[PDB]
Amino acid sequence: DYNYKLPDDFMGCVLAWNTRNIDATSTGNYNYKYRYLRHGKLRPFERDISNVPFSPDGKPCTPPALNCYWPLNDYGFYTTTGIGYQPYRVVVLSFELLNAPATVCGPKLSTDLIKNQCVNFNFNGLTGTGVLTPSSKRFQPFQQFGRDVSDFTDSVRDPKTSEILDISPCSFGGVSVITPGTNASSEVAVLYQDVNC
Amino acid sequence: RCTTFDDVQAPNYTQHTSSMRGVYYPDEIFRSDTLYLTQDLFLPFYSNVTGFHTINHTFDNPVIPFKDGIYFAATEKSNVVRGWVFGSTMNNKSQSVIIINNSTNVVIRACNFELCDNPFFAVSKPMGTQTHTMIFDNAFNCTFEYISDAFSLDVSEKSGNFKHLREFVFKNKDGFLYVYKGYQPIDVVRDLPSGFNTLKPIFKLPLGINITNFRAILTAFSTWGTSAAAYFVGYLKP
Ligand SMILES: *[C@@H]1O[C@H](CO)[C@@H](O)[C@H](O)[C@H]1NC(C)=O
Ligand SMILES: *[C@@H]1O[C@H](CO)[C@@H](O)[C@H](O)[C@H]1NC(C)=O
Ligand SMILES: *[C@@H]1O[C@H](CO)[C@@H](O)[C@H](O)[C@H]1NC(C)=O
Ligand SMILES: *[C@@H]1O[C@H](CO)[C@@H](O)[C@H](O)[C@H]1NC(C)=O
Ligand SMILES: *[C@@H]1O[C@H](CO)[C@@H](O)[C@H](O)[C@H]1NC(C)=O
Repeated sequence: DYNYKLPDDFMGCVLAWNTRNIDATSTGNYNYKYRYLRHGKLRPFERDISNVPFSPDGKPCTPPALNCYWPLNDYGFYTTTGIGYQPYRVVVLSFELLNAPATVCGPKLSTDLIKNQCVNFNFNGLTGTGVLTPSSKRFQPFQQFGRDVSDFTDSVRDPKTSEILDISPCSFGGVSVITPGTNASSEVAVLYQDVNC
Repeated sequence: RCTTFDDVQAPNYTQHTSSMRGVYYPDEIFRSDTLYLTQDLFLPFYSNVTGFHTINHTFDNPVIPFKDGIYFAATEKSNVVRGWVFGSTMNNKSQSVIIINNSTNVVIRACNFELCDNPFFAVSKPMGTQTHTMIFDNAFNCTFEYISDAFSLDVSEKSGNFKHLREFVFKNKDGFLYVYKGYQPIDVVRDLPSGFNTLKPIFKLPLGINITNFRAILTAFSTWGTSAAAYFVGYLKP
């Protein structure tokens, strides 16, 4: 982790799998190395390929002088070793929550958009629901989600047709009910929808 | 080749005020008629911006520390300051991304470059044509490669006030070099002018390299000469 740092903030998927058969040669495998000494630490998603001759004080060196070590490790493998020393090919799948125009789909067939109220819209990363409605909002081309006052996405530019449309929610509200006396009459409780009629 | 000119005059470090500059769209989210707070690396209002004034004797491109993020401006009428290196030690072993425009297209290419102490473009002063480039010679253990979309550029000498002003912001953040861009016309000789201008993103470059130092790349007008074109460097703070 002192060589490859994954941050607390941004995160993806870490994928390791065993390679006793391929990499763990019976006589040795010294193609792979890693640094074990470095001035300070590494920032996340940031590395140092360079084979800088390390010194604990900071002076430049020429080995094998006093406290002039090579940073890389003679990091070999054997198939006769235990599972804790076997090599593991690790692929780290960092994603982008930074919603640019998208790359991965995980394919579903894309339907046609409708002005109809109450559509379960599933755009690129918006599994919301509401009323798709075209809007006059400007959208400089490096932004494609619109927000109004808070957390909720107000408007989206469509990913297929680049049409600018704002989202209204499914037209909720409270139902209130007028009754006269139930002893007077069980006749129909008339209602409220706090909504456009 | 590591060709350095003889008379290299040191910068006087004429400080200027980042009046109302260094403001960019912080994320890809449209917001309409609202007030919005943001915790991110910005250029503070009225900070010290180190000017770099190029004259016939003064040749300004020192190895400037990066330090968590920089603002960049360039008063241009000949489009001189085209080129950015972002290195660790600015030598052959360290990783250094090189963002350059060679007057037809912007080319970003990160490798372990043997950085010369004096990069320059051999451009004639009355003609104004790019003949060659001598920025890099050896490029071993190359990480990143990119070629952008093409656009034309004028190189030759003008005289007077500045017509162009390219305003750039570079943020090293989780190995992603965020690059921003804005533009407005000005009229000034040497001062970084007061005024508000908003910057827009272009590149989220997946580099992952240690950026601590940087150096701009100048367009020399060729025994050398430079036209009147200054650039400005600020620092971003959280
Ligand atoms: C980058 O390298 C320099 C020297 O090469 C070192 O002082 C600095 O700590 C490094 N930065 C990071 C973030 O590792
Ligand atoms: C691809 O995008 C264009 C506009 O960018 C659009 O007109 C076209 O319909 C899209 N293709 C499909 C199959 O929808
Ligand atoms: C740098 O800025 C500080 C305030 O941020 C100011 O006090 C100082 O005088 C400035 N340095 C100059 C102008 O050289
Ligand atoms: C330099 O210009 C050429 C065409 O003039 C183009 O391929 C690109 O912009 C640059 N090529 C590089 C840097 O290899
Ligand atoms: C490039 O780096 C690799 C390890 O990343 C190293 O084995 C190789 O010798 C380097 N190339 C040089 C020094 O020319």
